[PDB]
This record gives sequence, structure tokens and C-alpha cells, in this order.
Amino acid sequence: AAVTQSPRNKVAVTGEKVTLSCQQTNNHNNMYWYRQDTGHGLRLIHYSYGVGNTEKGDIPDGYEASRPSHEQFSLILVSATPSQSSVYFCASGVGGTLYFGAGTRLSVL
Repeated sequence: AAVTQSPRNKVAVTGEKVTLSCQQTNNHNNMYWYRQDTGHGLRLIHYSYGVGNTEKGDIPDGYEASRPSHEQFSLILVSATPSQSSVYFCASGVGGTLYFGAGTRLSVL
């Protein structure tokens, strides 16, 4: 567990801002946030090549991200919606290497 997600669970009410934090001890240059719906693969939401950089993934709409330090990468749902209920996984990495977090179950009510 060189990559830690917090919270591990989140129950949100529609409209609440939700911030998911990803913290690493890998010292990896890159960090990543994915969503995994039941029955599907990990879909890339946003990523980062280093502090202060965020890059839109394949499914960025209705998420922001922040890389405030080399070690931390946050995913922000500005205004939670039911369609955002899912399991979110972060990863650190460099080159093609990926080191995933344990996941965050998110239920939006």
C-alpha cells in the first residue's frame, strides 16, 4: 500500500462537493484517477505528469482534479450527481508502470 485513497467510502447527497484524495509513497512522477462501474474496466478521468499539472482523461466531464504536491492527487466532484455513484481508483506511475490504490466506493443519494 504505497498508494492510499481517502476516504475509502463516501456517501454523498446530490449537489454536495466531494473530494477524493490519493496519497503515494512511490515518488512517482505521474498520478491518475479512474472510475470503474460494475461490469466495466477502469475509465480514465484525469491524470497528472507532476505537481501543478492536470490533464483531462477520456471521461473528464463533471470532475476536476488537483496535483498540489508531488505526493497527492485529488479528484473533485463539484456538484455530486447520482450518475457519479461508482468505485473510483487512483494510481501512481512512471512510464507504463501503474501502482493502484485500493479503491473508493461512492454512493450519491
